[PDB]
This record gives sequence, structure tokens and C-alpha cells, in this order.
Amino acid sequence: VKELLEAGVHFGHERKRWNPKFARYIYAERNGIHIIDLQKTMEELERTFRFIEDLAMRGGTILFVGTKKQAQDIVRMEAERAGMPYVNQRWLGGMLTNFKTISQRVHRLEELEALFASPEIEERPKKEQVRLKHELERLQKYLSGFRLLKRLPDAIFVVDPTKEAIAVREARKLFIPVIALADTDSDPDLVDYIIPGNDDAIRSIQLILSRAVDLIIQARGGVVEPSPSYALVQE
RNA sequence: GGGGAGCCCUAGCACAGGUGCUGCAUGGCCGUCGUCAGCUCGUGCCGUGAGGUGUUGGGUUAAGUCCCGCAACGAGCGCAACCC
Repeated sequence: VKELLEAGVHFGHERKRWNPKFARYIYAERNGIHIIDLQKTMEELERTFRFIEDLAMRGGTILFVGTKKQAQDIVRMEAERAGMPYVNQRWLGGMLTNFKTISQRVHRLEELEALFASPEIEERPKKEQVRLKHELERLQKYLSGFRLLKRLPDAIFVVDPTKEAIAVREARKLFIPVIALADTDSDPDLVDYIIPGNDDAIRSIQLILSRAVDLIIQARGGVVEPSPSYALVQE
């Protein structure tokens, strides 16, 4: 594992669109692209996985955010393997603040599901049930893994801390351990637990993610196998 | 034999009456923009604050009707809908 498997298919990106201090996490900038100093990546993942396993053996939630299509599908499965609530399709500004309104979005959602199992296949209006199907399906679209997150999650996992600095900014505001990961695109300090590495490599996603997931699984026992991987990665 | 009320009258009397004026005193009714697609609240964010937000962005629809984006997630009177 570690720096070697990382020298297996992924590293640093960003072709000079770089925040200053993320390049303090930089060895060279050859052929245009900066090279992430995976040595300090080992340092980071040390402190990182220290907290990851901390909260894991304690059980205090981590809040998988994924937005870019790639990571997106990927994240869900890993999150669905981890047991942590996530961000599936579209990130919203009412989760990491209006948490209660969205708790009523979940109440609503589960009401819909609870009336899929009610004799509304009998009476009831048909226009009304068209409405039903619509808002049902889209409610699922946004709300999927987040669907089971009551009480605030005391860290996130999250991919690229820039979009998912819309996401960060939220968490960052609320005093919450932004574990979260990207390249020389985002700024350092804004991340709580700074993971320095390419997000543009779907394999980087795969590795960093599933490593962390199976990691908290180890801090809870049961280690199995990373399912989503090399197929979608390159097919 | 005298007086009470139903009662009509003559005088003073309290009084009534006005389709006399002011819609620049008005309710109400209604006409209108015009079936216009608008108007707006909760909570989160943005700004020192007024306030912005949503609802600013693109297709589409009879439509703020529906989908996408998005610092927002909704919700209400209208829209629709139930009445004919």
C-alpha cells in the first residue's frame, strides 16, 4: 500500500492554476503539472487516519461528499460500505445548516415511502399520484445516503474541498473536522484534515476512499473487499 | 249621571321631510390593468446595515406549469385543483 501503490496510478494535478500554499505541498512542477510530495502525503494520511480511526472506534460520523460524476458514484458505494451518510447527486445548502428543515424533508420522504405501502392503490386521485411519483423519485435523487443522518456528523469525508468548499464553508463554519481531499486546486488551511492528492484520477478516488473506508471498518472490525473500482475507472 | 282605550280632528308643541350640494367624508357594490402571473412567509446564507436571497440563471408552458443549474430548503394566497 501507501506511497508505492500511489506511485501505481495517481499523484498531483493542476497545470499552474495553483493556490500558493498548496504548492507548499509540492515536489517539482515538471511538464506543467506540480508533483504532489507523497512523502508529506504519508505524514498527512498518518494524522488523518489517526483521527479517522479515532472517530471510527468511537463511532461519531463522517460525511461523504462527492459531486463530480466520477467520485460521485464511487463515493456512494464506499460510503455504503462504511456505514456513513453521504452526498449522492446534488449538494444542497440546507443540509449543513438547515439540518432540521431537511430532517423534515426526510420526514416527508419517509411519509411518501410509508404511503407506497398504503391502500392508495385504491381510491385517491391519479394526478395526485403522478405528483407523488415525481417528488418521490427526485427526493431520492438528492437525498440518498444523507437519508439516515440525524444529529450533526463530527467530521466529513468529502472529495475536492472547493466545490466541496461550498460544502466545507458550511462545515468549516459549524466547527466540524473537514476530512476531505484534493489537488493544488484548493487552498490548504481551509481543509481541516488536509489530504493532498489528485481528484482527477478516478483511481486516486478509488484508492484513497476505499482505503479510508475499509480503515474505519477495521476500527470496527470486519474488513471485506473494495467493490467499485477499475472497471468504471477506465472502461 | 261622569270618565278610559280602538278613533278622527283643531291650536300650541317635540317634530318629521329633501331623487337639495359635496364619491376630495365614506362603507358597500363594482369597473379596471386582466386570467394580469403575479404577491409572499418561515428557517439558512450573503451585507456594517437598508436589504439582497429564494423568485437572480436556461429551455418550456395557458401559467412562478414543469425540468436543469444555484446559498438555499421549503411553504402560503393566486395558478391548478376539487362544484357545475
